[PDB]
Amino acid sequence: LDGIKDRVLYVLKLYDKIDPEKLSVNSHFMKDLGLDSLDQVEIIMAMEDEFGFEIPDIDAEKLMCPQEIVDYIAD
Amino acid sequence: RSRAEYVVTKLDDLINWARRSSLWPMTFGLACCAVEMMHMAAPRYDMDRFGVVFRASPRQADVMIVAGTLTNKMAPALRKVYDQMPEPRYVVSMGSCANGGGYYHYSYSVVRGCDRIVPVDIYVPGCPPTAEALLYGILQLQRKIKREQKLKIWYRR
Amino acid sequence: VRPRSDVTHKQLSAFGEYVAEILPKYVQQVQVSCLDELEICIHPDGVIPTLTFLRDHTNAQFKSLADLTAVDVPTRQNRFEIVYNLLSLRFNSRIRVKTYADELTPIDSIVSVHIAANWYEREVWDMFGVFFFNHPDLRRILTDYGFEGHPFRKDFPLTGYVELRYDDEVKRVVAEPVELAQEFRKFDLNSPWEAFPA
Amino acid sequence: TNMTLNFGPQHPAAHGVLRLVLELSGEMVRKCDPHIGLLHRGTEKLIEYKTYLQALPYFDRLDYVSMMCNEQAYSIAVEKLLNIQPPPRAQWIRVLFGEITRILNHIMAVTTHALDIGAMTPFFWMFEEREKMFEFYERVSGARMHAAYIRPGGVHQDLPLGLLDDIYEFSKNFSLRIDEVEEMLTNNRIWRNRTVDIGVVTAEDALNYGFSGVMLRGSGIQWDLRKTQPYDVYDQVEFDVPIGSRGDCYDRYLCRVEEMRQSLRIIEQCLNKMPPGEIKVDDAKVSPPKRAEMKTSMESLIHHFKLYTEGYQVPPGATYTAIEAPKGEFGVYLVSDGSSRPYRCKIKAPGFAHLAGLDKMSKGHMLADVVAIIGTQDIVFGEIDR
Amino acid sequence: HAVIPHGKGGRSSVSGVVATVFGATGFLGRYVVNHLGRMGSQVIIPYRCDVYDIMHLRLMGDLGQLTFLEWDARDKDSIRKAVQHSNVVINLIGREWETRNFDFEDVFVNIPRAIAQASKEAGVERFIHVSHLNASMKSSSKSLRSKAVGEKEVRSVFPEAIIIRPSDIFGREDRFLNHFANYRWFLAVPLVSLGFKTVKQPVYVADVSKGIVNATKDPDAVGKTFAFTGPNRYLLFHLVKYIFGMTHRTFIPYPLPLFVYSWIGKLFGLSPFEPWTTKDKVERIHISDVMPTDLPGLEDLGVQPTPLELKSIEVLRRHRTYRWLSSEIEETKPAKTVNY
Amino acid sequence: TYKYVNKKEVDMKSATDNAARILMWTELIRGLGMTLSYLFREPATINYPFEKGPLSPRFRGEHALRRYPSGEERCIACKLCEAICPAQAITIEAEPRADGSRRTTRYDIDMTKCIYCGFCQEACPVDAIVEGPNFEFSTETHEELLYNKEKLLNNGDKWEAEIAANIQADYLYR
Amino acid sequence: TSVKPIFSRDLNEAKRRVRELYRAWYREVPNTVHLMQLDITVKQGRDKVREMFMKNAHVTDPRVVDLLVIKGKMELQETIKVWKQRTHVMRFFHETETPRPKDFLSKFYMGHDP
Ligand SMILES: CCCCCCCCCCCCCCCCCC(=O)OC[C@H](COP(=O)(O)OCCN)OC(=O)CCCCCCCCCCCCCCCCC
Ligand SMILES: NC(=O)C1=CN([C@@H]2O[C@H](COP(=O)(O)OP(=O)(O)OC[C@H]3O[C@@H](n4cnc5c(N)ncnc54)[C@H](OP(=O)(O)O)[C@@H]3O)[C@@H](O)[C@H]2O)C=CC1
Ligand SMILES: COC1=C(OC)C(=O)C(CC=C(C)C)=C(C)C1=O
Ligand code: SF4
Ligand code: SF4
Repeated sequence: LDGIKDRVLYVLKLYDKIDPEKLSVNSHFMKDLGLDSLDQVEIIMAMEDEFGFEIPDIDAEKLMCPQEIVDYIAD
Repeated sequence: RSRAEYVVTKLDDLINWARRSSLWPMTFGLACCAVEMMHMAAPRYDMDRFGVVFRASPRQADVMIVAGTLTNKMAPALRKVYDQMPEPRYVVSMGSCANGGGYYHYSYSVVRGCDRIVPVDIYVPGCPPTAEALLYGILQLQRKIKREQKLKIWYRR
Repeated sequence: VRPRSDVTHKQLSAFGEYVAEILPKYVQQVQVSCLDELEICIHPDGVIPTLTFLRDHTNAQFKSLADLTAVDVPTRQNRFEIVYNLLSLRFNSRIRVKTYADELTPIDSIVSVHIAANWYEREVWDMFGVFFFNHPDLRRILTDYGFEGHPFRKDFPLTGYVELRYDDEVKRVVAEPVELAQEFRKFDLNSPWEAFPA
Repeated sequence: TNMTLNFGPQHPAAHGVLRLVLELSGEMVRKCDPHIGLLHRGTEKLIEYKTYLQALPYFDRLDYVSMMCNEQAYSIAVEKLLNIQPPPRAQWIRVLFGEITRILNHIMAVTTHALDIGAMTPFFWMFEEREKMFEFYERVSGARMHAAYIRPGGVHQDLPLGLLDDIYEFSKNFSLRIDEVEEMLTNNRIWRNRTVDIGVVTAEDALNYGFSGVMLRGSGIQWDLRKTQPYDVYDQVEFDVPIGSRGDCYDRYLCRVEEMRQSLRIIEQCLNKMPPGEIKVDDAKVSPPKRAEMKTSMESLIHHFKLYTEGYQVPPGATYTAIEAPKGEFGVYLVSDGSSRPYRCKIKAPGFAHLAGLDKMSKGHMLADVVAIIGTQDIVFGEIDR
Repeated sequence: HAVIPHGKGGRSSVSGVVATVFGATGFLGRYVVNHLGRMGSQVIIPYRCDVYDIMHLRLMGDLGQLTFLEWDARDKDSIRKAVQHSNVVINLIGREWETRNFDFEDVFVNIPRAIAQASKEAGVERFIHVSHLNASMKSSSKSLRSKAVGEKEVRSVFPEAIIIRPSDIFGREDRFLNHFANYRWFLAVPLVSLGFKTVKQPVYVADVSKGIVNATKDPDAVGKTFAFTGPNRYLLFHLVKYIFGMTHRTFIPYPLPLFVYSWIGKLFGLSPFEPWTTKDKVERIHISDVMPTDLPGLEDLGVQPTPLELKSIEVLRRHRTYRWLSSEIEETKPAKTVNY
Repeated sequence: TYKYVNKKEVDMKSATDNAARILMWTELIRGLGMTLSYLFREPATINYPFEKGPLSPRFRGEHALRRYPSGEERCIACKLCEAICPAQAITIEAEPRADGSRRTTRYDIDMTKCIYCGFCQEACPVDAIVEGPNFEFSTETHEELLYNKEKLLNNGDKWEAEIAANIQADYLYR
Repeated sequence: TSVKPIFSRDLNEAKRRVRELYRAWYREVPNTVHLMQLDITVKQGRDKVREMFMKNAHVTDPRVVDLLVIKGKMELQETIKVWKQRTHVMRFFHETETPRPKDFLSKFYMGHDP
């Protein structure tokens, strides 16, 4: 259950245009990181490749929280 | 004689005679100037008589006759096929539409000449360049080859 | 003087009213040109309905679509004037149904009514930019694969903005902004004197 | 994608620019998506920037196998807009060279069809006859093909003094030349196979996809715009449309050989009954003044200067005029403002519709079948690409 | 004498540089004519190769931009007329093999000195002479040593004549990169000192070309001896393997005494048709790249060097096997950089 | 009036006839006979350099500028040959020659642009620009195809005798 | 005002599609570089895609956005199926063109009209 957060944290910092040590689970891609709308899209996609599950077009819109992403991936 | 220079020239000539007697063309047949070439292949003005084969694929083709407008979409292809031919290769542009741009020079979809996409050796003029004129142009390619002196430059290099 | 046969001018006029009554909706300005040619004009929404009535009506069978074109009157708010020319094999007659479409207000597609239009509608999108809803596969038919801009629009430069040449450095064909060596000489031809309309 | 392959544009098959992407499960074609525009050149936009008489040469290039018949369509169209009609001799000429041109197209279509099939001797046999015809063009227009002879107000110059006689000797014999091709292909035990029952098109479907040509006539629909809506003096002649049944590549072929035959019947008449007269309208307003007149009369120079420099000045209007070009219905929708240069000139190409049908014709067919069907549509990429 | 530069900057525009370029047919040359033609400069290309070979250069030049003149090095008159109407002369005349009736000193020193003398007579504004990098009169390879003699002489025939001195060049159709990659035919790839202690700094051909061209159109370069070098140095080991890496062909770096190897070069040198390796080559290959101490070239002349790994994929792709041609450089491992 | 191109008992005679057609390839042999027949006909080809395909007087061929018999070039730079050229090929700029007469300083026909329509032949009032008979002017370089006044005037002088004969034959028609 | 809708009644319903295309394009880049053997980076290509999508970031009207992706989707379908070749793709990555400066000194020095 945390293992998901372990993978999700690894994916966010690897792209390197985000989380320069400011990575936080409560941190929101759009709300505080400032990462672009599109960049988020890239992120969700990224998570999909490591998880091995492709999340839908819409639910990407609701999760801007790495912790919430782990919430959904566990489901 | 034996001084090599002479020997070389004679040899070159033979080489030139072989390429110049048997030129196997390929006709992209863009547009209409293709119809005026099919006429050359046809009985009044037999191309074969001269050693030009009626048809040939790119691998076995000595000369490419670009007949017709080389439009911007076909421009990448022309090149490909020019690039897919042997080491001794030649291009005879046919038609005002391919020498320059022709009636369609100012258009947005027509390359203004094929010599912007493939190096061109003989330019045959005329909107439907007369078949005799192409034949004249193919014959001038034959005089161009005759003059080429590849081995003598090797020897003198 | 052309050999006009008034017999026609009348019969086609009469059909023009016939259609105008049959489809009071979607049909305006129905007129028979002085060339013995009818040109029903329909609201863009009447594309499907007016065609279908002409393709499948016993008293007006217009089975084949001769052409679908779009003149572009830049002045006109609705820039394009989609014109559909149709032929009646049974009645030996022809009719023109023309609608108006602006750049970003798409017209319905008639591929259903006539499958001939599958290609011409792609041709109108490529050249003029009108879009056709419910089209099976809209995609450039005439322009280059990467072409940007709709060419037959009156606001598009003839020579265009890009031309192609082979570059050795990159060993591949490469666009460059158009540089012409003799610009199109734009002869002004209109005469300042009109012709008293007959 | 069933080893999807793209038919070659350079390929000897095709008219030089057909990139036919075809997904093929082994040797069976699942779907054909023809690509076009390899020969788009701008013919429709270029015309808007040119005067009516300087746009006439574009029409010869639209489908140049049928060099003149195409001009007649623009001619007719410009004449309608001006409400002028050509003089009687010019009309017969246009029908004379209109038909000669049909033969030229059919010799192209039937013999080029065979070359792709693999029969090569019919092409050489009939290209010699073609050659002889070109010479008519040259001795009438000056150019072997791309003449510019049929202008918007009649023909440009009367026939040379002696052409009619030669368009007779040729016609008197050409038949045997068609007969020969026949003894080689009409009943070949093998032509039939590769052609029969290939690309059958229903009658209802042919009208629906706008085929409008031999392709319709081959399916048994009776429509020849030359009999249904007579243009020029094709009304005064008598010919039989060659309708077909069991429409398929072989049947339509037979139809094209039969119109070659019927056109000789129309040519004969035109030679037998061509009237003494002028070959261009007498309205210096539309037709350029004779050179003796422009060099001796002021009104003629003024009319020569204005016509060549500025133009006809067609009255504002729009018309769709369709003839029966050898391929099928060739029509010009020429919208025109009062200006001397046109506003729009959509060329309806019998061929844009025919290619589209390739998909609905070549279904569950082998690679060789696709080659046969492109032939039975007489696709000249100039008219399709325009 | 000049041509005001009008135009937007592309083909069919004018830049006002009429330039004789005697050795244009060359690998470097091809590129020099490319930019000069792109810019719109008037380019006179003297040629002694057959017309069929010179055809590739025709298309990059615009109509009337490129003029080709028949020229013989031994015949002084040919050089005379070539520079008659040029205002810029660029000399790229060199051949790594010593051909039977053109020896190394003649191509590297005698032919340039005469060419430079001609343009001083003609009144050409500037002459650019190209000599190999690290070239000293007492160096190991004759080619280099001679080239060094040459740069001196031409100074006296033509004072204030720019002398760009490029390192071995990296580019498609180059030797530096293709040569090593072509060692595939050889089962084993000999490498003196097992490819060590001969750190080398390649430079992309274009960078060199652009640099050269920029010289033609800049007053800052007079008597300057620029050195186009590169964006990263390399011990010959990584270079060799890297190459084999992109080529996706095995690597067996085998030590072989340069002594014995100079002999292998002699063997190929013996061959009549363009020896593939040269005694003079061999030395050059194991001749260590000199640290930049001469006038800065790239960047200094306006072009930022381009790393080897970036375009290597294009140069070595043909060397590659049936498979692995879709292999791309970033999934591949870039070799380490040794500045030493 | 229409016609059915292909619109259509079993008797031993009939069948045996049909079976023989399939079994011994009778119609195939018919086709071979036709080609053997021509093999015996005289070939229609012409020795191209030695014998030339016939072209009558109106053949447009290659552009030339004529001169008056006196020697004054016919063109008076009205420039409508430029106006009616469909391809924009002819470029003309003029200025009054010292004589005071009107002549063209530069007359450039771009032959690669030209589509040999022959309207220029038509348009000229003095008939200075004519479509000359020669069709063989293929050139090694693109620049040679661009033609200035001196090449066309030189072309005119070389072919004037035949051009005059050709115009002589066809002027009544025009 | 008062304009009929092409695809999305409102921008928030259209951005959706813009993104979906963004997803599709994102995944496509890698495959193209390999199939067309291009000289570019997977990341580089993905960078260009970003550039393009952003170029037209300013559009506020829903109808314009819908047709932009209509065009965008056909673009990738030709990009895929390898209808566009290497030459039509690499063109996006403009090369062989001297980027024209925008500094006034640069425009004043070369080019009569800025
Ligand atoms: C007591 C008696 C005992 C013996 C009894 C004997 C009974 C009589 C003989 C019976 C058989 C006679 C014929 C045998 C050979 C022909 C066999 C045959 O049927 O041909 C196959 C094919 C048929 O044509 P097709 O229409 O495709 O088929 C219809 C049925 N599906 O036909 C073809 O497609 C042919 C295609 C040919 C293509 C090339 C043609 C070349 C023609 C010129 C050369 C002819 C041969 C020259 C030989 C020279 C000497 C070797
Ligand atoms: N590529 C390299 O290895 C490097 C080269 N350089 C220098 O740059 C210059 C260009 O290099 P590169 O293009 O590779 O050299 P090339 O081997 O390509 O030859 C350059 C040109 O010199 C001409 N040439 C050679 N010998 C003679 C001769 N006897 N008479 C007349 N012309 C001759 C050749 O013409 P043709 O073949 O038609 O006779 C060729 O076009 C060289 O001179 C070299 O010193 C510097 C660093 C690295
Ligand atoms: C008109 O279209 C064309 C063809 O198919 C009809 C050809 O086969 C060919 C090939 C014919 C020859 C002369 C080899 C050409 C040139 C062409 O353009
Ligand atoms: S040149 Fe004349 S003939 Fe040859 S293609 Fe262009 S138009 Fe058709
Ligand atoms: S028309 Fe005849 S005369 Fe007038 S300019 Fe053109 S050529 Fe000279």
